[PDB]
Amino acid sequence: ASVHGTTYELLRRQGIDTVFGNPGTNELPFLKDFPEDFRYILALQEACVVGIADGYAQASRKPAFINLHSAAGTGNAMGALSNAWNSHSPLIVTAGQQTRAMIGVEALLTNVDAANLPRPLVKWSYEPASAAEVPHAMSRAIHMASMAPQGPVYLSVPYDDWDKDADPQSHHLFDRHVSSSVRLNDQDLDILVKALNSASNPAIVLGPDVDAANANADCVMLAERLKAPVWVAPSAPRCPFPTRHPCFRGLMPAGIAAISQLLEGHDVVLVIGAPVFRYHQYDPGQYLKPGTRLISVTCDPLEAARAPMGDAIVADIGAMASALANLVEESSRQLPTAAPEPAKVDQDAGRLHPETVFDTLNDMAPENAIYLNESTSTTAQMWQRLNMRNPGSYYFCAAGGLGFALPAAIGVQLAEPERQVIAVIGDGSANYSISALWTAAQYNIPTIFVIMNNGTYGALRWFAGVLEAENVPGLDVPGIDFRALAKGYGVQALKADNLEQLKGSLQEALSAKGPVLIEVSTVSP
Amino acid sequence: ASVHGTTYELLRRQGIDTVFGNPGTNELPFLKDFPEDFRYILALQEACVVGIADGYAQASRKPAFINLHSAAGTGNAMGALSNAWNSHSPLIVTAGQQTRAMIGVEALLTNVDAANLPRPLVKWSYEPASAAEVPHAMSRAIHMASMAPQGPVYLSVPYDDWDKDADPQSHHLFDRHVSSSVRLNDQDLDILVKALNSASNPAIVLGPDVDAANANADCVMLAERLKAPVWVAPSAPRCPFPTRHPCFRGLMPAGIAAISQLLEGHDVVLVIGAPVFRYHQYDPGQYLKPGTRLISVTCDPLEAARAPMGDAIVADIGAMASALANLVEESSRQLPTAAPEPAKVDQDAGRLHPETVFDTLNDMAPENAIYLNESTSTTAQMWQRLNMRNPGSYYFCAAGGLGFALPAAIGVQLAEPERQVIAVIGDGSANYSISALWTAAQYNIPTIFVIMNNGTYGALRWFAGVLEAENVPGLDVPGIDFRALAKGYGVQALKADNLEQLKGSLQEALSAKGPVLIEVSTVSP
Amino acid sequence: ASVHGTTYELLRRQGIDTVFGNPGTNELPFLKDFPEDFRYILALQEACVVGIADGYAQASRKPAFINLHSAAGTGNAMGALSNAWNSHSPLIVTAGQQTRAMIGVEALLTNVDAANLPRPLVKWSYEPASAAEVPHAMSRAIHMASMAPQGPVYLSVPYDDWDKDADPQSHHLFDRHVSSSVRLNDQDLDILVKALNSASNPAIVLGPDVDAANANADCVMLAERLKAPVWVAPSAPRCPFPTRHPCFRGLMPAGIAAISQLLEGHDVVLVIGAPVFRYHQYDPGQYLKPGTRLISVTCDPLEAARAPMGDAIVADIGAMASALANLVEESSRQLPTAAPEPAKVDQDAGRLHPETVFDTLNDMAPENAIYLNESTSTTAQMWQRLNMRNPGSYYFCAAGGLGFALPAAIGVQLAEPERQVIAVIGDGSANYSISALWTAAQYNIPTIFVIMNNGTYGALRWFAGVLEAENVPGLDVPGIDFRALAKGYGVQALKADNLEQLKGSLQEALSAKGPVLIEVSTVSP
Ligand SMILES: Cc1ncc(C[n+]2csc(CCOP(=O)(O)OP(=O)(O)O)c2C)c(N)n1
Ligand SMILES: Cc1ncc(C[n+]2csc(CCOP(=O)(O)OP(=O)(O)O)c2C)c(N)n1
Ligand SMILES: Cc1ncc(C[n+]2csc(CCOP(=O)(O)OP(=O)(O)O)c2C)c(N)n1
Ligand SMILES: [Ca+2]
Ligand SMILES: [Ca+2]
Ligand SMILES: [Ca+2]
Ligand SMILES: [Ca+2]
Ligand SMILES: [Ca+2]
Ligand SMILES: [Ca+2]
Ligand SMILES: [Cl-]
Ligand SMILES: [Cl-]
Ligand SMILES: [Cl-]
Ligand SMILES: [Mg+2]
Ligand SMILES: [Mg+2]
Repeated sequence: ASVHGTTYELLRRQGIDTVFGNPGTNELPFLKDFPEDFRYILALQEACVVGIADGYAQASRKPAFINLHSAAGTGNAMGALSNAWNSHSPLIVTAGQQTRAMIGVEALLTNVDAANLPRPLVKWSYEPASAAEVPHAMSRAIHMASMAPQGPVYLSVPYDDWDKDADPQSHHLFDRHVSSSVRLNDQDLDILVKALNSASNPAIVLGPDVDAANANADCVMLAERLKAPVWVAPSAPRCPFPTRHPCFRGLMPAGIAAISQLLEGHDVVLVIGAPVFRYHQYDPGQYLKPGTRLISVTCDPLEAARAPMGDAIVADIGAMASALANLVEESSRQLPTAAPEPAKVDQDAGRLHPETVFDTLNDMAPENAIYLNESTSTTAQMWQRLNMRNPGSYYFCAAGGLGFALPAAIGVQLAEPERQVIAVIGDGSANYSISALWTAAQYNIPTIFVIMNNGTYGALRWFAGVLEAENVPGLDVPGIDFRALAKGYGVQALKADNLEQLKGSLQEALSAKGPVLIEVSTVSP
Repeated sequence: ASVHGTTYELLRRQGIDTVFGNPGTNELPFLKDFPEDFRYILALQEACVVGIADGYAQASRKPAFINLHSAAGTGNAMGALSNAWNSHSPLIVTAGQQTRAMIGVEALLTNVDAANLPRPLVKWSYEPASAAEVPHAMSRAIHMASMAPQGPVYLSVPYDDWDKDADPQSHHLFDRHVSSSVRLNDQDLDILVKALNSASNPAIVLGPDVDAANANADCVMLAERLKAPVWVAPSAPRCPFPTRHPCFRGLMPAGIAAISQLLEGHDVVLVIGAPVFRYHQYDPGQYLKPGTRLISVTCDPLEAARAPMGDAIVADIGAMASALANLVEESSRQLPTAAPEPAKVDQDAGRLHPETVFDTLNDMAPENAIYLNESTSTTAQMWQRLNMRNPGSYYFCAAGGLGFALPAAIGVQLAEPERQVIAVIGDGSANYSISALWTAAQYNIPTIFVIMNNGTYGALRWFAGVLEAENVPGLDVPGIDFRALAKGYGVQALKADNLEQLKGSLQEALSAKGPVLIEVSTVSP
Repeated sequence: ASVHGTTYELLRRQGIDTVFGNPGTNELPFLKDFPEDFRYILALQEACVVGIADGYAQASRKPAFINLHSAAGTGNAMGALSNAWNSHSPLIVTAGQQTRAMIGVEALLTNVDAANLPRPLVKWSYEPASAAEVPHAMSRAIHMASMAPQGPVYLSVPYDDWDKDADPQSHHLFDRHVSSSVRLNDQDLDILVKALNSASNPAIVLGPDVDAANANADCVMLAERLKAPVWVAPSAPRCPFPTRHPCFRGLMPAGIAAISQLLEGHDVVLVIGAPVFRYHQYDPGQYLKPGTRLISVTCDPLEAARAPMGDAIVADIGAMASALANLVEESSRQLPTAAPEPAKVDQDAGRLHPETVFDTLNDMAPENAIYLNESTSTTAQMWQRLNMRNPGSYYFCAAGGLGFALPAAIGVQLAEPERQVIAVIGDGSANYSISALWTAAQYNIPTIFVIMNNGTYGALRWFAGVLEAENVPGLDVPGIDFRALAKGYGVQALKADNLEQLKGSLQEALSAKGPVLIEVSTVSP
């Protein structure tokens, strides 16, 4: 067998059937004779390729396979990899290298010092020392991406390797099964359970790895048993809990002092599937107030090591959430009372308040909608105004890197064909990966894109206020016609200048058979 | 509090009380006002410092703390770090950096691009961005070294940081407890147990992480229950099983074909705490023969990813060995029969056969002796001839890097003051870290060093035979007087030119109150 | 032709005829059939191998070729590479890698992520992607080490590559000639010359790259023409000027304030072949005083970029020194007056003052002696007391990394068989690379080693005073018998407890036919 044949067999035997890519010369010998049971999803720039693959992996809860062109293609994707690292996305990033005989001279298309290029944003990065090693190296890539803590990996392959003879012993790779589905030993788990049972006022904080693990329902059971309020850890990349459940308390402010104040009076704070903590603004103070102790369950040693406070347990989130939910006592305390509905913001017949947009989405969208957020100044109101009952209902660029939501929404929609995806994206953010729209059109992936157009980088105006910064250039983005951009890439386009038009546009978008972009005129901050 | 005071408090609160070091200017502000509850162990070169710390960590089963001088000191230790990486040794390597104000100009003693220096031989490598961050960075170093899979880490600290004010919020670091003591979830563990119970001819292969976990006794119980032969995985850095137990089958040959042949007819091979596999010689063939399947339990994702065959489970070795030993059925198969005693090699009144040396050590040493091996051509015979009943009884440079055993034997002896340490070291290997002898003398650490003097790099002569290599230079090391070297560093020295003298020298060494070096004249290969 | 044959032909055609090494399994296929026109110089540990090669390269003013064993051997040499980086030593460091078929599994002896291991201490680091690329990669290594600014490079080669067929087109590599012998363009050189001619009180500062370029005599002519005082830049790795020439003003103090004070009143300061500046102690103040401007000529862009003051010209030191010496006007100012002889320090009949040792060396050594310095507390007095008339007469560890002088003195002596090498090494420093002594004995390289034995790390005691550091551990090194260590490695040993014995020992050492170690009892600091 050839390295080509053996590698595709390994991929299919490990559950991979889709290649997200933008092709190039070094990759042609990999992509030729493309297997009929695989699909290839083309995107027009590599940030888009990786964003789409990332949304697909996160929603599908399995690895996604990517093929990029050498150094330039890999480089175009590195902002996307920054998000993927923070979301623990299992991405297998492959890139083609020059033919081995031309690497030394650094011919055009040579990826120099290739394994170092995507560092430090990958778990593992490698170029094999021979063609026959390629299937083994691919096996390593698959498992490194897939083992807890999941994350992106990188494999560079010289283009002449694919036609070479494979090692017959590579067949042992095909059906390898690697598990990291582990939980704390019985003795120490009993100690933890006792501590939870004995807490007088426990609180629970959940991060993105809960949703990645589909541990949401177990966390609901855990919170109900403990009669404990539940927050989402700050800078949330996913939604780990039903947002109208009586225990839900919303998104934590991303500040040191704000969080310790919030947790004051809680004797035991159990954090599951989150870093401790992904702060954002500089809000100095106490990490925790006296009387509060913290226990973190995380899938990631790097998270456990860097937490500035608390104990930690490094284990699988799914396994730990299930064990805890089933072992803790039913507390006789009263179940927390549900948060009140948010207020309706006054809205005239002109430009839309973001609050109005979210209220209307919540009114009109199906109960199993999936939202993405890259509308950076409106995140708090989005979290308060969307009822998200189900797992996998929310995605936000995990490293804050813009250019995620537009392509990721296409990948999520591909992963979840029966759940309507609605990406709410600011006018500034929409540009970073604008060309991703084309992929939705070409493959008829019916994502809805809601562009919040206020003409400015609103979040930067806000932070400029906080940091007390005057005379900052480059904050405004006037003169972009998003309907024309959508037309450019073949996506149906609508425009909503007021509430009447917003409702009409959403009605038409929800009924449409393909992707739709709605440009919404929102109020200037 | 100062960064100095806070950092030493963090260290003591995390169980660290010993600094292995070779000092320099950048480190003086760290070492000044050295706490009276700490000890400092000086060695004369950094390979020695790290080797001693490594032996101490491996034997004590806890992290060891190291302080080296900038880039040059760190660099002198990098061969030692290669071994530490392969043995999963929890080493906290700190090095001093120039004062922050002189880093930019690259004053003498500036460690340039410091975090990159020890890569790729460390789990984590870092230089903090401010003085107040130092205690937090130290906390990260402690936990990164200590979490499974354990390994060396590196922290560089500008010398002016120590006197600066610490963050009062650093107190939250002091008592953090981080656990990776995890095992496979119940459902999947039950599946594994069933597979073991159902095997018709199981075999067990154990690696160094079994001994690191003190999982030895549980593995004995597991092997007895399953009535299974037990091998030690190739290139063994530690001994994970009693070598005269009836199930014991010895050290596996470090070859692909040799191992698959050995395992032929075994339907399920359970590997615990080893890479799959640390082959050495190139011995191409089948990874496994038809009819054999392999299941690996490893603490290290990198091991699970790169195994060319078998299933894998990434979990704590102690927790997994205990669970398996206690859950499996008692097989009604007959317990394996003990291996026969090795033959006595004919020995005249002249130079010693290595076999004679090992037989005599086995005859005379206490039953709780601890051996180290850096006699590279005699490893197979050492493994056959020493009865090692207890855990922690054997160490061999895990990456094959010479210069380990001499200093490590001093660290092991420091860790285990009641167990006589006997390091068996070739004349070639003895030189790499010869200056370590001084530390044994100065602190009166009563390690016994047995130098196997055959005048040559014997293992290289052997491999030259295998690789069919003629006219190779640099294979002979004549003209070294090891008694004089020992005298040079203050260690009592004896010489054994024949068996009578070997017995006499061992009797005197075993009775001595300090370290002793015995130069043994061994037969040329 | 084989890769082996082609690579050795490339080496000999590029002037390389000596391999400094410590062998291992991965290197056997390189070292087999070792060519009869090459020599192999064995050392017992890799810091020693590289130190010897480094001294040889620096003294010979040509590249030296090194062969080390995989990661562990490379790692043992990394402290040595820290010095080599700072001295711009042209070192070609090769290391053997596992056979390509066993790299993926990480068999014992695999150098993982090999090219990253010696970073950041090398100019170029590489592992070829195929056997046929090896000669080209070696060509790159040769030229990268040899081009200005010279420095160490690293090449890792899988052991199975050597027997493979070479590319016939590799013959084009054999006679390539690469020049960096460049100087500033005529127009701008005329401007510089004018500025020098017009200076009212110029000063000259010279660094190690002057001696590396053998630009010493041209700098003498330049200083005489300009009637300018000449200093050696701080932390000096080499001696660039005759130390009794009337213009010579000695070694600059390694402090910011000290240097600006020294240069006060000098209107133009011309620095040649030095970083600006290799400060050591933290001595904050003005980089230059008002009225002083600085012009640096350096072979190294990294030096030009990081200088905190002055203009810079990046060019070949030999070419620039020659051009300047021949173009500047003869100033009518009076030639500077020679520094007075240093005072004789009172000396009783007991332990030796370092000053006495240097005065006696100066009295007795040949006028073409070559000195090395690793006696860290006595550097200032050494510089004042040794008349060094000739180029290539002084070496000091360029990064301050101890373990340089002992092996480097052997390499220097090998390079300069007619010039008596005398290495003055502290008792502390002597241990780092003590095993290097064996190489001097084996090859009968008649280096003289003068061990300054004061029982302590004296320089650290001094800096502890400056940094105001009390209760520092690990500063004393009692109980080392250097005569026994020398005997251990086959080197004739003498001991000097007083001046009478020092003179007698030096007389015997200077007359000896082999290497000699003299242990000198020096006064405690
Ligand atoms: C790739 C990238 N570039 C720049 C930024 C910085 N950034 C953060 S928020 C923001 C503004 C985004 O504006 P928009 O999408 O219109 O949303 P708004 O803030 O107006 O709600 C920018 C530019 C970033 N996070 N990522
Ligand atoms: C730091 C380092 N340098 C070189 C080697 C290569 N090497 C492997 S075995 C060996 C010979 C050791 O000789 P000795 O200790 O006398 O034992 P013998 O082989 O004679 O039994 C050498 C040099 C190595 N493994 N590590
Ligand atoms: C590899 C390395 N380790 C540690 C140091 C720090 N250091 C600088 S000077 C010094 C003392 C050397 O003592 P010795 O050679 O006896 O000379 P003395 O200072 O007594 O004159 C030390 C340990 C260093 N520069 N390099
Ligand atoms: Ca509503
Ligand atoms: Ca906006
Ligand atoms: Ca016996
Ligand atoms: Ca030997
Ligand atoms: Ca004199
Ligand atoms: Ca000294
Ligand atoms: Cl358990
Ligand atoms: Cl479970
Ligand atoms: Cl010109
Ligand atoms: Mg990079
Ligand atoms: Mg490195």
